[PDB]
Formats: sequence, C-alpha cells, structure tokens
Amino acid sequence: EDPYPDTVEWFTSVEEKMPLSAAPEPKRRFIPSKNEAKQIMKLVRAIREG
Amino acid sequence: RELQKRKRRSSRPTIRMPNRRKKALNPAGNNIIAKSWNKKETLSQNYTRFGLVAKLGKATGGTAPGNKALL
Amino acid sequence: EDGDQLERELDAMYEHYKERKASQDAKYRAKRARQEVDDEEWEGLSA
Amino acid sequence: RPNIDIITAEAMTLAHQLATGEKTKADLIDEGYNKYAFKQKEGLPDWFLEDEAKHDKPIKPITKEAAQAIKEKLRALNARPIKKVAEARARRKLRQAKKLEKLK
Amino acid sequence: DLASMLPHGRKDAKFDTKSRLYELCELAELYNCNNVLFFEARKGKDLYMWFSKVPNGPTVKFYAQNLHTMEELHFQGNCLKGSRPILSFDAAFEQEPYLKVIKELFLHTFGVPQGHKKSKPFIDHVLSFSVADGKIWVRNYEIREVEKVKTDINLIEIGPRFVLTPIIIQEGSFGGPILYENKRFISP
Amino acid sequence: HFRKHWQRRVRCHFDQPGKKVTRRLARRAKAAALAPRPVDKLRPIVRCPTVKYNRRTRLGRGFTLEELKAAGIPRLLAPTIGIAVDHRRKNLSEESLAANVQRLKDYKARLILFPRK
Amino acid sequence: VLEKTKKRLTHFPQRKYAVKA
Amino acid sequence: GHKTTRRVLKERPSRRKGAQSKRTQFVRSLIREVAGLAPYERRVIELLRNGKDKRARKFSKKKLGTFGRAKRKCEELQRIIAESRRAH
Amino acid sequence: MVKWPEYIRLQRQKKILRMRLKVPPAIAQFQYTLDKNLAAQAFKLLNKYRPETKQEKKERLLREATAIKEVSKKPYTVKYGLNHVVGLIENKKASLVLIANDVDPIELVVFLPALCRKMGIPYAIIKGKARLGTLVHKKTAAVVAITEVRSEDKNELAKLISAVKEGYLEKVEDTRKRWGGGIMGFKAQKREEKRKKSLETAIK
Amino acid sequence: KTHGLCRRCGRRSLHNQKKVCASCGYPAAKTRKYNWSEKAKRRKVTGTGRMRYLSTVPRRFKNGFRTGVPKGAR
Amino acid sequence: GALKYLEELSKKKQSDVVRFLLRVRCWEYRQLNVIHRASRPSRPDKARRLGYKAKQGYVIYRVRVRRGGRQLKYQRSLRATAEERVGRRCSNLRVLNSYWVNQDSTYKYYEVILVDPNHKAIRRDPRINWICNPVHKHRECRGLTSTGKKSRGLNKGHRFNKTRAGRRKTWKRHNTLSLWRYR
RNA sequence: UUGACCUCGGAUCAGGUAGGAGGACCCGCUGAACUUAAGCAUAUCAAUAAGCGGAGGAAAAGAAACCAACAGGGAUUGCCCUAGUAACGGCGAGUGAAGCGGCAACAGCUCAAAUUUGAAAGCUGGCUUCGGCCCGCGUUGUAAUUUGGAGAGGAUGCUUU
RNA sequence: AAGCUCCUUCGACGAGUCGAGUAGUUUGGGAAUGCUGCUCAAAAUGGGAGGUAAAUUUCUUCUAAAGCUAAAUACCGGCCA
Ligand SMILES: [Zn+2]
Repeated sequence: EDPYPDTVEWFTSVEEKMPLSAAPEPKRRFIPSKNEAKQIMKLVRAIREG
Repeated sequence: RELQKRKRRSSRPTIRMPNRRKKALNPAGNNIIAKSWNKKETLSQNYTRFGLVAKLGKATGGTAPGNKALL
Repeated sequence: EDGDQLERELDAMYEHYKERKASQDAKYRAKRARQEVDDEEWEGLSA
Repeated sequence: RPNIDIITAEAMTLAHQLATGEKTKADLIDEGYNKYAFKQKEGLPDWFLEDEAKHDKPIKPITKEAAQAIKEKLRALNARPIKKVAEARARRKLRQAKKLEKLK
Repeated sequence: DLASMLPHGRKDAKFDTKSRLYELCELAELYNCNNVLFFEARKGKDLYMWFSKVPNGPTVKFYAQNLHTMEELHFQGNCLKGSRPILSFDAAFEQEPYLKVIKELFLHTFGVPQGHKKSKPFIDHVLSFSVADGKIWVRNYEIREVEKVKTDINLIEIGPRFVLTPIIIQEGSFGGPILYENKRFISP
Repeated sequence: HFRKHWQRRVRCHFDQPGKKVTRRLARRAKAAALAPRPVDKLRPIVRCPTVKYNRRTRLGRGFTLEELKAAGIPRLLAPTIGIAVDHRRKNLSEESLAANVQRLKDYKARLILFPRK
Repeated sequence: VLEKTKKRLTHFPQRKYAVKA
Repeated sequence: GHKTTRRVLKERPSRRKGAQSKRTQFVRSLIREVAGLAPYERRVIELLRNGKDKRARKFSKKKLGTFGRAKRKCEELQRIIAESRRAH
Repeated sequence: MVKWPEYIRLQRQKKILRMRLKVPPAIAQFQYTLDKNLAAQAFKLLNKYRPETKQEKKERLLREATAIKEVSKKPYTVKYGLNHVVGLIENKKASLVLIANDVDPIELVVFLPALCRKMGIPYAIIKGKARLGTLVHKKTAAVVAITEVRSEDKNELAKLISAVKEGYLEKVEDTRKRWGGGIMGFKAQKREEKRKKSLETAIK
Repeated sequence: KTHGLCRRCGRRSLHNQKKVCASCGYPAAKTRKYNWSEKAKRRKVTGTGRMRYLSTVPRRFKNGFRTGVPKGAR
Repeated sequence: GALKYLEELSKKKQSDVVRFLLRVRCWEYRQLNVIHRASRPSRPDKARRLGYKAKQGYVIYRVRVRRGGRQLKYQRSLRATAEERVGRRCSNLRVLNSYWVNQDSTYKYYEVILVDPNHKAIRRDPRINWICNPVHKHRECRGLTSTGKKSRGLNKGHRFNKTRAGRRKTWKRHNTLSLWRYR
C-alpha cells in the first residue's frame, strides 16, 4: 500500500460550463446605487440645513 | 423574624406601601367607554349596557338573567 | 533553509529540560551516576 | 529477523485474543485500520513524538490473565528465594507478636 | 437459545424496518447463507417469525406467542450445544401440503448437518413439532437413559417452548405469489 | 399510601375566593386596557380527536390560513382585529372549512372596525 | 427594536374594534 | 368512518425537507475530493478494488453499525472508484 | 543554556513542524507559490484597480451633495471578501482569483484552488494576506478577485491571465496532487538511522 | 489556648494552629453556614445587627429612587 | 459559500486533511495553557451557526478538560464543565455557547463563545440585549446552555414525561397532597 | 535599511465588570441511613435529608424531529377528573404516569445556511462651541432582506405610512 | 419604505451530532424511559417517531443536534396591609 498516495481528480477533472445558480439577477446589479442615493440625500439635507 | 423584631424595637418609621396596582381597573380618557363606564358595575354589566360583547368563547357558567355580553 | 540549526538548538533545549526534570528526584541522579556507557556509541572509530 | 518481545499488558491481552478463538487475523487487520493508523512517525522531532506518545495512548480493556502473564514473564529469577520468603514469614509473625503485646 | 442450538447459525442484530425484505436476501448473500430465521417485533409486544430459503425458495411467516425461554428455573433439563437433534414431526405435518413445506423448511433450518465440524459427537435431545390447534407447538426434550428393572428413554423438557400460528406462505424469498393464507388469524 | 413526607408536601387551597377575585380583577383590568374590544380572541370550531369524543366539537387555537383567505380576512391583519391564527392546523375537510368560514363571516358581520387614527 | 419589527408595527398595528351583541 | 369530503392540501416545504439541492451535492462531492478518505474508507476501497465486495460490506457494517449505512457507504465509495477510473 | 520565552519556542517549533511534517496535497499546493515577476505584474494591475478609501468616498459623496444642492458609469474595483469571492467563482463572473497562502484556520481556503480549477477560473496563490490587505484598504484580505476591467486594461488583464495560467498553473499542476513536507535535515536523518538501528536490529 | 479573637465575627473562635475561625471561617470569603443549625443561621442572619443601609433602601423605593430637590427649595 | 464548504469539511473528520490539522492543533493547544483566549475562532462555520459575530464583545476561549469517568458517571457533560470553568475565568462575561474542536486521548477540547454584557455595542444591538438582561447570569452553571438542555432532557414527547418542565418540579407536583375546601 | 500583517506581552494607561449577603419559593450537581416487607437478595425510605454551584419577582419551560389514529388535534404552564388505569414489580412489600376531555391564561418570534458588490451602506471610543471631527473594529463579514405549513427575484395594480 | 397578487426563474434548513456496541445510574417504561462515560462513527426524493398480519415492510405525523419570549403556577424570605 502507498502510505501517502497521490490525489485522483475524479471531480475537478470535469470543467462545468454553467454557474451553480440559476437564480435571476436583481435590478440593482444593473442600475445605480440606491444606498448612495439615500446617503447623498441625507448629506444634501444636512448641507441645506447648514 | 429577627428583622421584624428589630423593626418593632427600633425608632425608625414604618415605610407604609400605598395600594398601588400595576394595571388599572377602570377605563380612563375622554372617549365614549371612559365617560359611560360605571365604576361600581362589573365588566359584563357595563358591556351589556354598551351593547357590546365581552367574551368570544362559549360561556363557562351561568350568566345573569339580563346578561348580553357573553356570546 | 532546512532549519537544521534550529532543530539542533530545540533538541538540545528539550534534552536539557528532560535531564533537569529527571535530575530533580535524586534517585535518577544516583542511577545515572552508577550507570555505565555503552560501546555502540563509541562505535565508528575502527569497529 | 528482528526478535519480537511482548512486555506490555495490552500486547499480552491482544495475544490472548489471538490465541483463543475470539478474533482472528482478518479482525486484527480490520481494527488495525483505525484513527491511530496512517499517522506519520518517521521524520518527527523527539519532543513532538514524546508528547503525542504520552497523551495519545489508545485505551483497550486488559485482562487479569494477561496481567498475570506479564507479571510471571517479568518476575526476576532471584525474586523469591527460600531465604527471602522465610524471612518475610518471620517478619510477619514478629509483627503479629508485637501487635498482640501492644494489645496487652 | 435457537442460535445456540444451531451450530450452522450466524447471529445478526437489529434489522431496519424501513428497509426491504429482499434487502434481507442480499444480507444473507453476504454471509453465504441459504436459510433465514428472521425475528420481527410489532409494538414491542408480538413476535413474528420468518423462515426462508434465500435465493428463490419458499418462505413462511408465523405469529409467535406463548414464549417461555430457558434461564427459567423450572425446566430441570439441559443438553449439549450444537449436538445433532432428533426431529419429531406430526401426521398433520406429513398430510397437509402447507404443513409439508413448513416441515421441509424446519428440517433445513434445525437440520444441524451430519458432518459439520461444529457439531457435538453424541445425540442427546429431541425437538418436537406438533399441531394440536391450528397452531404449531414446538418443544425441546433431553434424552435420559435409564436402566430397566429386571435401557429405556426418559424425556425432560429443556427450553424454547413457543407457539407459532401459520400466517402466510409465499412462493419466493420474501415475496412472490401467495400460496396459503390462514383466513382465521386473529391479531392481538 | 403515606410512605413519603406528605406532611412537608401538603397543599391547602384556603385562597380559593382570593384567587377568584384576583382573576376577576385581572379580567377587569384587561378590559379597561382594551375598552371597546372584548377581552378575548375569536377561536375556530374544531372537532375532538378520539373516537370517544369525535361526535362533539369544541374551540381550537386559531384559524387556518386557507379558511382566513376564504372568509376574506387578510392574514397579517387578522391578529390586529383580534382573530387567533394557527399555522399548524390543516382543514382536510370541506365540512370544517365551511364551519370555520361561516364563523369568520359572522364575526365580519358583527364587527365594528375603527378608522385607524 | 429591530427595523423589521418596526416596519411590521408601523404597517399592521393593533386596531381598535368593537363587536356587537 | 364518518364520510367527509376529502380536500387536496397544498405542498408543504417542511415535507419538501428532502434534499435535492444541486449546489449541496456539488459542494459535497468537491469536499470529498479535496479532503480525501478515512483509514477505514481506504480499507474499503482496497477491498472493493481487489474484489472482496462481501468483506467490504461486512467491514463497513462493523465500522458504522447498520446494514443501510454500510450499503450506502459502499455505494458511495464504489462510485468514487468508478469516477476515478473514468477521470484517469 | 539560555531559556527562550514560551511563545518564541512554540512558534519556532511550529516552523520546524511545518517544514518536517508531510502535508496533504491541498496544503502542499499552498506551500507552492508564485514568483516575483508575476506577483509584481499582478499587483501593478490590481493597484490600477484598487478600491476607494473612506476619505475618498466621503469626498465624492460631498461632491454630489453639493452638486445637487446647487448619469455615471459602473465602478470597477478589486473584489474582496471570502464569501463574495466564492460566490463569484461559483457563478463564473470572476476572471482572476488571487488567494493568500497563509490563512490562520487554513480550512477557509483549502477548497478554493479545487473550486477554481473545476469552475475554470484562473487562480494563483499569493504570498501575503498582508499584501492583499494593502491592495484593499484593510489589514488582511484572504482572497481577491478580478471580474471586469475597463477597456484600457482589458488586454492587460487578458495577458496577465495567460501568463499566470501558463507560468504558474503548469508547474503547480505538475506538482499539486502530491504530498508535501519530508524535508529531513542532517540531524533528523541521523536520528532516523539511530532509531532504525536501535529498533529493527535486535529487540522490539 | 486554641481559640483567640476573630476580626470578622468578634468571637473567640479563631484556632491558632489551623488559623481558621470555628464559627465563620475568617480566611474564606464566604461566611460559614450550614442548614443543620437553623439556630445558628438565625443567630447570625441579616436583621440581628444594625442595618445601616438596607434599612434606608425601602423608603427610597417607595418614593421611586428619585433624584433632585423639591421645586422652590431654598 | 465558504461557510457551507467548511461545514462539509467538518462533517468529514477522519479525512486526511482534517486529521492532520487536528493532530498538529492538539499539539499546539496542549503546549499552550489549559484555558486560554482565542481571537479568531478555529471553526468559523460552527461559531457562526452557534451565534458568534465579529463584533466588539464576542470572544472565544478554548479549554481542555480531562476525560473519563468518576465506575460512576457525571450527570453533566465534559462540555458543561468546560463551559463552567471558562465562565468562572471570565466572570464578567456571559457564556453564549460552546463547541468541540479536538479530542485527544487524555483531554477534550472546546471553544466557548462568550459575550460581554456591559459593552455599548452589545447593549445597543437587539437580539443580544436579552443576554444583557440580568436573568441570564451563569446559564452554564444553571444548565441553560445547549449542553444543559440536552442533559436535562428538555424535549417534548412521551419519552420525556419525567424531565420536561423540570424533573424535580414534576416530582413535587406528583407527590404533593392537594386538599380543597369542599371535599 | 525601512514598513506592514500574525501571535504574545507591559502600563497606578481610558472606561467598565465579577466576588459577598439572602436563599421562603426556583434551575442544576452530588447524594445517605433509620424505617417497612420478603428463605435470602433486589426493593422501600428516595431520584428524599445533609453537602456544592447559580437567578428572579417569580424562576423554569415554551413555540413540535409533539399528540394521535380521528370527522382528527396544534407552543409552554397550572387545576379537575383520567387513576390507583396502563406499565414495571417473588405480577411480594409495593411502585406508579401520559393522550383525550372541562377550566384558567394565551402571543408569537430571532439567527446560520445566498453576493450590497452599481459602491461596510454597520459599529466602539474620545474631541467637542454640540453641529460634527478624527482613532479605530470589521471583508477570516458589521448593516438591510429571508427562517421551509416559508421565502427570494421580476412583473403588475391597488392599498399603508 | 410596506402588504397582497401572479409566474416560460430560483428556493440555501444546525456533525464527534444522530446511530451501533458497552458500563454506571435512573424511570411505570430493553421498541434502552432519560442521562453520562469509553470504542466505532453516518445520510441526502434525507432523518425521527408512530400505525399495520393483511403480503411489504405500503400508511400517518413532525423536522434534532443554534437562540429569545409576558399571562395563567410556587412562595416559612423582603416592603407593607
Ligand atoms: Zn469568626
């Protein structure tokens, strides 16, 4: 027997062509940042109030 | 017991608790139930005067002859 | 690059630790006083 | 060929387990393949190896027969001379005599 | 007790109820075994006893009740472990065909083969199977030789006293067509 | 049957009327807090499990989601207007479904809902 | 209080109701 | 038996607790490949390769404690051997 | 002789243990890392694509706040964070993965090279979680990833991918399924022949 | 003599050899207390002394632990 | 997803990589003190699912306790006594939970998640201000941790009749004599 | 040469916390004997007393890996009967529940498991004219969304702050 | 910011833990009633517990190994009445 055998790539030898997830992409990954919109609005309120 | 004897023997005053209750027993405010609620009547009697029902479960006993608040 | 000197120093320290911890009994030190050396450690000269 | 000498109670217990028809060769290999197997021992420093040796001794049941066998094997040849056993009997008889006189 | 009587017997432990009755057949294929004696408990109260020939042979299911095992201090008998027994059968066992297949299965199970190397050399006990009710009564008696008065046989009961009601017979390992159904079995 | 120390474990209910009046005042306080509201939440009509009691019905824990939907009461709103909701019970029968939706619609018809603030 | 609990109480608070007799 | 109209109930995700997650299967297979095998699993692999299928199943039962557990462990390891053969 | 402090002794013993013990392949492949020229080129591109500091982001937010008081393109940044990068690898949006070689609970990165290999994303093992944490504006980054770059660095990204994949992945693929360790020094071997001649000869 | 004065309990119950009070266990942080002597428990239980602060607590609770001065106080 | 990959890797414990890591680590822990602080958690997935957050106020403490029996068996677990010792060391903290990290043949190694109740971040954050409340003092000593619930048998069913809702309280309820006014 | 990160330390460093008491009730650990019956032994006393640890105004439990076998019920807790029943016991001394059913009271929820990735959006300090300034923690994951009788994402049209 | 609705898109659920063997203790409860110690040590149309002789192990019912939560209940102690 081999005390320290080499690993046989029985699973990573096959490259899969598709992502593991079929879930749809949200709108926010294609549109600008709502969070920065809110932050900039808070900063505008602060600037307007002085 | 020793605490009680010490209190009975000492000259320090007895700190008397007023009968403060966590939950109020009568409605308060400036609303219809508040100004129509009778302090000397019971829950069922007040609700029967109001024309409203008090318990939504089936009666667990015998009601008064004129009770109309325990559906 | 092979850590040989570091192993040598650590082994020397661990041997000293064992020697002292055993030498703090005085029966062990009587025993090492009376014990003899072997010849399979002097081997290498000619035999 | 190396000479194998059994001196430990665990090895004597396992030897009894082979000698009596309790577990066979196939077994001994089968529970040989355990969590303590396939552990490196060759190129390791002595402090590391000794700490694992002291804190990682597998626990197995031992038998009174195996314990007696190890005791008999490791008994010295001059362990029980007639002189020593006779003086032991004399010592214990003196001890009971002294106990009786203390009772007196 | 039955496994102690049987020298060609491999004892096995609890068998999954959510498994398959032919998963039992490949379990028997693991231990090169052609007969299966399966104990199945219901509600932890009622025993069911399966006798089967593993590859293709017929199988029989009994309801097991009335169990007075050994280690009960009223048997007054004892016998060698693994000795070949005398098998006593009944005229009903010889006449009714379902009783005949039951008899063949019992003979194959409790047979204790002749030249088997774990058997004891001397014969000292009898296993008797009888049909009194529509039930099979199984009893084991040890053979005591007694010298006659100027030798004869005495039987002292030893162990496994049990009653098996024949519930079903199947042409198959643990399936196949149904061959006999009691149509009178009353379940506890 | 007194092999233990029942003397140190014995209980006397001399406070039965006191507990009764305390419970009645707790009910009164709960009604004072919830003045127009009843004091109790509506419960469904459920049948009892065992064959010994399967001919009698009683009150359950809460109303099922599908019978709430059939009656027309929204799920998140039912607890606010005072209807107990049980997400574990299943109808399994048009009979129970119909009885409970009838009860819910009777509550609907007898209800008075106040216009928020 | 948590923001989700705050939203739930903001949009679905305990309502005032009466039931006839 | 009181005749009551049976109703068709909706699917329950708690009943759907059965795991058909493709991503979980992917993760499990990849972690198997990365981590390797236990010593008893290696003995089972040796027996499976040299053909002692019955000995492998019995050893797996002895190590795990249930016939079903032994059967599933042996099936997993056999399909691992087949995958290794194909990948080679 | 002199007695070292316990923690210094412990970490030197760790160094010896790491160098002498035979490690599994999934940790030997972490022992193998890339070279200085590849590291420098990769860090040049990643420094072109560094994220923004907190002062810089607040400064931008003030710019837009003032602009509103008296319509942009998508930002491109080096992605960091173990969960984020792993999800990017699984969904095949990462173009390059650079994984630190010294993560403390090593289990957090062991599966990453095999995952990248199976998903088909080029990966390389960088010396220095501190170096990655300097690339980002943090103290420690376990892994970084490039997903998309501007048109002016598209070709530079592509050629970095080609160079990294060949000049590192070919060598580590030659030696990545094998066990590491076994770097016996002179003293360790002398001890080993000592043990062999003390055990295998006469008594055991 | 085997017992001198303990500082914690004021009795002549401090062993001079064992250096431990036989009544309260001075060296130990906890005060010696056993449930087989209810008489000892009630001999040294709370309320047998002066109660410098625990006596002033209840009035403060009654008023609500309020802080400040009455309005218009000089 | 790294958390789930680590979950599977921790499910496989006799695998080669996990076994090598566990050996080298048991050596490290044994060379260190019996009870000592952990900064980073050794098993981040287990810590996260048991409730550990990377906040200011969460600490890990790893502890090794001698294994075996008293033929008598201790009714509480080795994990329970490890939790109690860790809490006694960090008296000013609250023991949230604990988990297994290594076994060894002489000891047993656990890591205890502890939360500081007097920290402003912990007090401000909900879902942990419950442990800021004072009824949760020494949950490990009262058996209110997961090990305590397991040892107390706080499960529902006909197999836990004597042990749910308190074994001793149930015993008292069954062995109290109830005498009403109108008998 | 310098500088990062990891680990480990010092400080009468800045700010905090723990110990002890009480212990009627409450959560755990540990754990007797007297007594009773039986050829003997298990048993009973008792999972009690004594000893140890830990909270509160209540504690604990608690929202089914439950009950059930029905036409089904629906977190937990307590009372009534269930019932001296099932069940374990030389089927001795004896021990001894629970489901249902009537009542009291009722209330449901939070995380880990997904990538905010078109923007760590989160938080501890300490400097403050109090309005906002910096030190940091943190990507080995702090916010928001979701917790499987679910949910997410898009679309859609009403409805709520 | 939120509730609902719909769908040619998805839908991640707790491991030295279950479990097997064994010892002690405990329970009315060897399908071990529960707990703890030691050895071995899992799964994914999975797991747990029940029903069933009805012909195979069909059917039923819940999701364990993370956590919070008032009321109905105890009360020889504390402030009183
Ligand atoms: Zn004193």
